[PDB]
Amino acid sequence: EQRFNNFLKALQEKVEIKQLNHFWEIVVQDGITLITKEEASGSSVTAEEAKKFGGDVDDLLDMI
Amino acid sequence: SLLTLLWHCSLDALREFFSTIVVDAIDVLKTFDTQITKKMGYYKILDVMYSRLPNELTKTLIKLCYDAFTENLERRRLYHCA
Repeated sequence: EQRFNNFLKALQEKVEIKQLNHFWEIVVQDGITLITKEEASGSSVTAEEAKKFGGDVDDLLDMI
Repeated sequence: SLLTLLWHCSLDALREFFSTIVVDAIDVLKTFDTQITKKMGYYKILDVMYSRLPNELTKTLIKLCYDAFTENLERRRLYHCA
Protein backbone atom coordinates (compact mmCIF):
# COMPACT_ATOMS: atom_id res chain seq x y z
CA GLU A 1 0.00 0.00 0.00
CA GLN A 2 2.63 2.55 1.05
CA ARG A 3 5.10 1.49 -1.65
CA PHE A 4 2.54 2.27 -4.33
CA ASN A 5 1.54 5.32 -2.28
CA ASN A 6 4.93 6.94 -2.75
CA PHE A 7 5.15 5.51 -6.28
CA LEU A 8 1.84 7.15 -7.21
CA LYS A 9 2.82 10.45 -5.58
CA ALA A 10 6.08 10.44 -7.56
CA LEU A 11 4.20 9.62 -10.77
CA GLN A 12 1.68 12.39 -10.13
CA GLU A 13 4.57 14.82 -9.69
CA LYS A 14 6.23 13.48 -12.84
CA VAL A 15 3.11 13.88 -14.97
CA GLU A 16 2.68 17.34 -13.43
CA ILE A 17 6.14 18.34 -14.68
CA LYS A 18 5.11 16.98 -18.11
CA GLN A 19 3.40 19.93 -19.77
CA LEU A 20 1.23 18.47 -22.53
CA ASN A 21 -1.92 19.14 -24.50
CA HIS A 22 -3.40 15.97 -22.93
CA PHE A 23 -1.72 16.16 -19.54
CA TRP A 24 -2.83 14.86 -16.13
CA GLU A 25 -5.95 17.02 -16.41
CA ILE A 26 -7.52 14.00 -18.09
CA VAL A 27 -5.87 11.83 -15.43
CA VAL A 28 -7.14 14.03 -12.59
CA GLN A 29 -10.67 14.42 -13.97
CA ASP A 30 -10.87 10.63 -13.71
CA GLY A 31 -8.41 10.71 -10.80
CA ILE A 32 -11.19 11.91 -8.54
CA THR A 33 -11.11 8.30 -7.32
CA LEU A 34 -7.49 7.94 -6.17
CA ILE A 35 -4.35 9.89 -7.13
CA THR A 36 -2.41 10.15 -3.85
CA LYS A 37 -1.14 8.07 -0.94
CA GLU A 38 -3.57 5.84 0.96
CA GLU A 39 -2.46 3.62 3.84
CA ALA A 40 -5.35 3.73 6.29
CA SER A 41 -6.38 7.36 6.90
CA GLY A 42 -5.15 10.81 7.93
CA SER A 43 -2.11 12.00 6.00
CA SER A 44 -3.30 9.51 3.39
CA VAL A 45 -6.75 11.03 2.88
CA THR A 46 -5.40 14.54 3.45
CA ALA A 47 -2.98 13.87 0.58
CA GLU A 48 -6.07 13.39 -1.59
CA GLU A 49 -7.28 16.91 -0.85
CA ALA A 50 -3.69 18.06 -1.36
CA LYS A 51 -3.70 16.95 -5.01
CA LYS A 52 -7.31 16.16 -5.98
CA PHE A 53 -7.95 19.93 -5.86
CA GLY A 54 20.44 36.84 -26.67
CA GLY A 55 17.87 34.97 -28.72
CA ASP A 56 15.79 34.85 -25.56
CA VAL A 57 16.50 38.57 -25.24
CA ASP A 58 15.58 38.71 -28.92
CA ASP A 59 12.35 37.04 -27.85
CA LEU A 60 12.16 39.32 -24.81
CA LEU A 61 13.16 42.62 -26.44
CA ASP A 62 11.68 42.37 -29.95
CA MET A 63 8.27 40.95 -29.07
CA ILE A 64 8.72 40.38 -25.29
CA SER B 1 27.97 69.18 -39.38
CA LEU B 2 24.99 66.97 -38.56
CA LEU B 3 25.78 66.17 -34.93
CA THR B 4 25.66 69.83 -33.88
CA LEU B 5 22.27 70.52 -35.44
CA LEU B 6 20.92 67.22 -34.12
CA TRP B 7 22.05 68.14 -30.62
CA HIS B 8 20.38 71.54 -30.93
CA CYS B 9 17.44 70.63 -33.18
CA SER B 10 13.95 71.54 -32.06
CA LEU B 11 12.18 68.49 -30.64
CA ASP B 12 9.03 69.05 -32.70
CA ALA B 13 10.90 69.14 -36.02
CA LEU B 14 12.80 66.08 -34.81
CA ARG B 15 9.51 64.16 -34.81
CA GLU B 16 8.54 64.73 -38.43
CA PHE B 17 12.14 64.42 -39.64
CA PHE B 18 12.30 61.05 -37.86
CA SER B 19 9.03 60.00 -39.47
CA THR B 20 10.46 61.01 -42.84
CA ILE B 21 13.69 59.05 -42.38
CA VAL B 22 12.36 55.93 -40.59
CA VAL B 23 12.22 53.68 -43.64
CA ASP B 24 15.04 55.56 -45.38
CA ALA B 25 17.31 54.45 -42.54
CA ILE B 26 15.77 51.01 -41.95
CA ASP B 27 16.29 49.84 -45.53
CA VAL B 28 19.82 51.23 -45.84
CA LEU B 29 20.81 49.75 -42.47
CA LYS B 30 21.37 46.42 -44.24
CA THR B 31 34.68 50.15 -52.35
CA PHE B 32 33.91 48.80 -48.88
CA ASP B 33 34.28 52.35 -47.56
CA THR B 34 31.00 53.72 -48.91
CA GLN B 35 28.61 51.43 -47.04
CA ILE B 36 30.50 51.52 -43.75
CA THR B 37 30.78 55.31 -43.81
CA LYS B 38 27.08 55.67 -44.59
CA LYS B 39 26.29 53.37 -41.67
CA MET B 40 28.70 55.45 -39.56
CA GLY B 41 26.51 58.44 -40.29
CA TYR B 42 23.29 56.52 -39.70
CA TYR B 43 24.37 55.36 -36.25
CA LYS B 44 25.71 58.78 -35.29
CA ILE B 45 22.48 60.51 -36.35
CA LEU B 46 20.01 58.01 -34.92
CA ASP B 47 21.62 57.78 -31.48
CA VAL B 48 21.18 61.48 -30.67
CA MET B 49 17.54 61.41 -31.73
CA TYR B 50 16.81 58.30 -29.68
CA SER B 51 18.27 60.42 -26.90
CA ARG B 52 15.15 62.64 -27.16
CA LEU B 53 11.93 60.69 -26.52
CA PRO B 54 10.27 57.28 -27.05
CA ASN B 55 5.21 51.66 -31.40
CA GLU B 56 6.62 48.19 -32.10
CA LEU B 57 9.00 48.41 -35.09
CA THR B 58 11.66 50.05 -32.90
CA LYS B 59 11.86 46.85 -30.84
CA THR B 60 13.56 45.18 -33.80
CA LEU B 61 15.78 48.06 -34.87
CA ILE B 62 18.02 47.92 -31.79
CA LYS B 63 19.32 44.44 -32.52
CA LEU B 64 19.82 45.39 -36.16
CA CYS B 65 22.79 47.34 -34.80
CA TYR B 66 23.74 45.10 -31.87
CA ASP B 67 25.31 42.45 -34.08
CA ALA B 68 26.96 45.40 -35.83
CA PHE B 69 29.34 45.49 -32.84
CA THR B 70 29.80 41.75 -32.24
CA GLU B 71 31.88 40.97 -35.34
CA ASN B 72 35.02 38.86 -35.09
CA LEU B 73 40.29 47.93 -41.08
CA GLU B 74 40.12 50.24 -38.07
CA ARG B 75 36.89 51.47 -39.66
CA ARG B 76 35.48 48.14 -38.49
CA ARG B 77 36.18 49.02 -34.85
CA LEU B 78 34.81 52.52 -35.44
CA TYR B 79 31.71 50.83 -36.86
CA HIS B 80 31.43 48.69 -33.74
CA CYS B 81 31.75 51.81 -31.60
CA ALA B 82 29.11 53.70 -33.59
